[PDB]
This record gives sequence, C-alpha cells and structure tokens, in this order.
Amino acid sequence: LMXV
Amino acid sequence: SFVEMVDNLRGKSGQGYYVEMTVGSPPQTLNILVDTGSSNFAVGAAPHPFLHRYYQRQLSSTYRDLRKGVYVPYTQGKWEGELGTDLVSIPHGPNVTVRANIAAITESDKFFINGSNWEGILGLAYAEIARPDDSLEPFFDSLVKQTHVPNLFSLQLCGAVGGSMIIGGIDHSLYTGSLWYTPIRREWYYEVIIVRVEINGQDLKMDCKEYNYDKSIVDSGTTNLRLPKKVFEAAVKSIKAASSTEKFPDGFWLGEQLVCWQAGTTPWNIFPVISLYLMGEVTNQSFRITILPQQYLRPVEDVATSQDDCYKFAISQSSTGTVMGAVIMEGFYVVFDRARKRIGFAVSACHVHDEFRTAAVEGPFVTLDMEDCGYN
Repeated sequence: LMXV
Repeated sequence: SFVEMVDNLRGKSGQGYYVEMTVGSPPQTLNILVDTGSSNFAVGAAPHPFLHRYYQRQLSSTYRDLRKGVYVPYTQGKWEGELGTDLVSIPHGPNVTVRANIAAITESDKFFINGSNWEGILGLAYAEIARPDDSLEPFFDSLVKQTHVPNLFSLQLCGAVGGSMIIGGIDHSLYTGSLWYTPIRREWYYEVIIVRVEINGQDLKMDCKEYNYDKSIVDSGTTNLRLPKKVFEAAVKSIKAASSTEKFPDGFWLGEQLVCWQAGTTPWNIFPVISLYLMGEVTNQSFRITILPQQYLRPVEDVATSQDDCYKFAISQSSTGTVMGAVIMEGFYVVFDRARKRIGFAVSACHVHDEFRTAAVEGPFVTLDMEDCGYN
C-alpha cells in the first residue's frame, strides 16, 4: 500500500 | 477510558489497518483505513467490485451536500467524488458524535484493494495537504473543535493481531520502556528529520540531508519503509553484503519476487538490524529506533503449496522522500502528539520477537548540526  | 479503544484496529501492513466508524442517521457502519499520510475523510458511496458495502447518502437524513466535487491522488491509487457533511461516530473510540466533512467516492482507480475489508479512508494529516485545499477541515480537526477530546492520538500496529488507535491520549499498557519524542518539523504530512542511519552498527556515512530528501514522513497508510534513491541503494548494498551467504530469487530486492524457507528455518541472523536516529527534543540530542529483519521481511502466503515461510522485501525506493510505513510502525507504539508538535516512539507491547536481538528505542545520543539534515 502507498497512500496524498 | 482508553481501554475501550484497545484492539479497535484490524488488518495488516500489506493491506492497511482499519477502524470501524459510522456515518449518517441512522448510523451506517463502515470500516475505515487509518492513513497518517493524507488529510481527507472519504468513503465509497457507489458500487465497486472490491466494496462489500458503501455509503448511501440517500438513506441518511443528516446528510448535507456541499455542492462541490473533489479528487485525491495518492502515491499509488486515486479517487474522485462529491463533498458533503454528515454525523460521524467511532464505536470503539470516544463516546461522541461530530459533523465532519465527507467525500463520497463515486469513481476510483487502484484505490480499493481486493479483500482488504475497508470501504473508506481516514486522513489524519493536517489540513495544509487536504484537497481541494486547506479550507476543508480534516476529520480530527473537527473532532477536537467540536468535543473535549485532547488533540493527539496514538497508534499501536501489530503485525503477524490487529492493533489499537487511542484517540485523545496515550495508553501506558500498550508499551514498555520510555517514550522518545522527535519534533514534527512542519504541519502538513507528519514530517520528521532523520539525522543518522546505521546497519548492524555501521554508519551509512551519508550526508544526513540524503535521508530526508525531499522529506521524511510517518505513514500508517504505507506498507514499506521507503527510502530516497541514494539511501535505498546504499541500504540494499549493505543488506545484501550482510546476507551474501544466502541465495535470493530475481526481483527479490525490488519488493517483487517472493522468497521462502523451510517452516521455521528462516535465517534471520543473516539479516542486519537497521537503526534510524531521529532529531530529539533538546539541543544536539537525538535517539534511535532499531528495526529487526522480522519487520522489513513482510510475511506472505506461498503462491503454491502453502507450507514454508515466505516473505517479501519490505524496503523499497521512493522519489518523494523517506516514508516510515507500517512495517516500521509495527515494532512500536507511536504517539502523534499534535498539541505539542511531536511524535513519540516506544517499544510496542506487541513487538515481534527474536532470539538474540530485540527492537528498541534508545537515547539519548549526541548529534551535532541536526538542523542541516532538513531539506529546503
């Protein structure tokens, strides 16, 4: 996962 | 009353950790991913192959439309939707209800994950990086303004049962030893400053500015420990050299290819520990957090005959600065002390074990010219  | 929040998180590092929340009246239950790397509260509000349920504005009588569209792009994945407000609660959290901004996701691209079990995202970072702009008050900001909940939260992520998100405080039963604090450099992402890096007690000997190029952030919404090109390469070169007596598949060091060993024969000893030194609270003072291989070797199911222990390299390259993801957070209890602009680290009660080694948070250390480690 690689969240802005 | 923090006991009511202990163990209120589920999920893993690979697919994120989520907390149960309710939106609308009557209350609609949804699992929301905890993301300290963004500042928008958003939930699926339209059908999607990976969504088992979604927010139905039509069924909520307290829903209000802001008549504004919005989209949020992430390092990986993105979505767009319609802004509006509604009543939000956290069942296993403080006993309060607040009206917060909510982005109803109508379209998305590589955002939702198959079988993650969460249908929304809770951006806990600051308004400065909220989309469309900083006028859209972030959920946590709304909570603190509308209630007496203290301005801080802590995260205890446990790898492989679940974890805890203590909203409004620190629960001492979740950690051992002392809490060490590093300043939040700037209020946008939870930015910190790494001042030194060692692998198996060996200094990487790089300009500490490289460690924070172009910044360093703490992100529960990122799986791996991601490092700038320069740093990543040096780290891999060092890790490879340490485990050179072992043969690894092609693409393993790229976080792609999987590697396995006979059930219970994983040679952890050949993998080095990594020490990240963080800027401290006083002049010329820092402290270090030590990462064990059990943290950067993420356990994954065997594609075929699930019998052996398989893992994926959880350290990868980044072009947007260092990212201290879940694999790093899992070994500790992390306090996001917004009120005092600092982030605290302590050994977690649910830390993974090792025979001859142990994760740790140690200090104090003397480190000169730490300010020059920050990038401008």
